[PDB]
This record gives sequence, C-alpha cells and structure tokens, in this order.
Amino acid sequence: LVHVASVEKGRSYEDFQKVYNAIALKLREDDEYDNYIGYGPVLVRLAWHISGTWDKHDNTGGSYGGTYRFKKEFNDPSNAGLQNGFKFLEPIHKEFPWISSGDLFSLGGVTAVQEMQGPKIPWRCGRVDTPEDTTPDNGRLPDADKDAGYVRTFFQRLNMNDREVVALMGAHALGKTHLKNSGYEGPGGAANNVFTNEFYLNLLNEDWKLEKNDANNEQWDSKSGYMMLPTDYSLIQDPKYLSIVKEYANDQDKFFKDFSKAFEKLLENGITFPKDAPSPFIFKTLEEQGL
Ligand code: HEM
Repeated sequence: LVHVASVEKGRSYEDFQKVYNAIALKLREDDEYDNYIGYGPVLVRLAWHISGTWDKHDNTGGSYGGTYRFKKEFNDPSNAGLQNGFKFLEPIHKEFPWISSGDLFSLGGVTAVQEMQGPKIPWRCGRVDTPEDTTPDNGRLPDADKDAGYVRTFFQRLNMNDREVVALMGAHALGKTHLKNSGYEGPGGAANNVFTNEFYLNLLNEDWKLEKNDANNEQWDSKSGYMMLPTDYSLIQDPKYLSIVKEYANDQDKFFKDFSKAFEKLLENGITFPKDAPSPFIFKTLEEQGL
C-alpha cells in the first residue's frame, strides 16, 4: 500500500496549535488521574501503540489510518488500559471534528511529551482515516517477558536501529505498569510524570532483584520500590545497548535529541509526504503562549 499524507482541507498551523492547546489544557486540568500521575503517560503510550503495528514489509499498520478506533484493534490485549487515553481525547475530537483520527492520537503523544517538559517533537498532519478492513490483526505489539535479541528483532520490523530503540525506551521513565492491565506492577522511578533521563539512571544505579509478582510474572525490583520489565533490563544485558544506556544516563540533552528524532520517525512510519506537503510543525507549549 501507499499511504500519501493529505492535509485536512484548508487547515494550517494555527488550526493544529489549537488542538494542541486543547489537549494541553485538559492535561492540566485532569491532574488527579492515576494517583496524580496525570494523563501524559498514557497518551504517550497510546501514540506509540497505534504506530507500533506497522510492518515495513507490506506497509500495513502504523499511524495513518487511525484504525485504533475499530473494535478489533481497540480490543487488542496488548492495548488494555489505552481506552483511558481514548476517552480523554474523545471530547477533543468532538470539538475539532475535522482532524483525522491518526492525526489526533499522534498529536496527543507529542503534546504529552512537550507538556511533561520533554523535548519539542516536530509533527506533520496528513493522516487519513481508513476503513475498518485496514485494521491490523492483534499480535503485532511486543511482549515484555523477553530479551534483548527479541527486542532487536522486533524493532527491526519498524526500521529502528539500536540507538533508536534505546532512545525510545527512555519513555519508560513515565507512568507505571498496572497489574490488571499488563500483569506487571509498579513505577520505574520517582519523577514518573516529568520527562527526564531518569530511566537510564535507574537502570544503572539501582540494585535490581528478580522476582515474581502477583500475576506470577517476573520483574526486576529495586529496594527504592521501582521495577523494570525484562525487556527493560535486557538493555543492560546487551553490550551494544548498554553503552547507549550509559550515554543517555550521562547526557540528558543527547537523549532528548535522539528521542525527538526517533519518536517522530516512529509516528511517521509508512507515510508518504508529497513534496508540496507543509513542513513539520513545532508547537508552542501552553507556557510559551502565556496560557
Ligand atoms: C519492548 C518494547 C516495550 C514493551 C514490551 C513495553 C511494555 C509496556 C508495558 C507492559 C507497560 C505497562 C502497561 C500497564 O499495565 O499499564 C508499558 C507502559 C508504558 N509504556 Fe511501554 N513497552 C515498550 C515500549 C515502549 C515505547 C517505545 C514507548 C514510547 C516510546 C512506551 C511508553 C510507555 C509508557 C509511557 C508507559 C506508561 C503507561 C502508563 O503509565 O499508563 N513503551 N509498556
């Protein structure tokens, strides 16, 4: 398939900035969510999940068609817990009905990161809603109980290399696991709602113990009360991964630059942007607009 981006008819930057502003203001306002974590984390996860079903082999899946909106994808077990991100976005959509779904879902991840103090992520509009039959089957999202080879192999399907994988994993600093959703439980550090290189620092600095949890799954638990999934821990088991983890742990800026590029790439996978398409936008945060 070819999925050409097509700008929402007659909309420009300022139109997008408004959807952004709306998501942002609601993030501010719904700060009680998940014990005061806020909805940031879950939106980031949502944008990753709708993008992660992509398959470089046949160009199927990916963010383009907003298929997450269909039952099949919505009900994907790997998507448990995402319905909250959805519900949060719904009223926004209602307010700006001309925005396509893939555009909205993805724009929320961007807003989330930036509002949580992360780096600015350039973003492009143009995703087009596609039919229910374009919905990818379940099983395209990664499992958490594996190792580094698994992770490397998986991400290759999305054209991400080693540096991209590690950068993107740095998002694991945010939110937490929820028993009922994934069978894992616990936060991965202390500033779980601010975007920093904490993830890397925790992986290198804590004294991790392997143990089973109440869902009878294994996780790496630290004394401070943090946890790491196997796939997370595997970043220190692989030598190639580990040197990159070290770099980010030592330089937040580098990490921010690499994340930013990787995230965009991840959200733009499988989409063709015509030469005449507008450049990527860089949205101002609420704070830069004095709002
Ligand atoms: C090997 C790859 C990954 C796997 C196996 C993994 C698996 C998981 C699991 C099991 C959860 C917790 C679900 C819950 O019970 O609520 C989680 C949380 C989350 N994931 Fe990943 N994930 C992966 C990669 C990523 C990447 C690439 C991103 C974004 C770049 C992402 C961002 C997050 C976010 C921000 C959270 C927190 C969600 C919340 O607090 O609700 N993860 N991930």
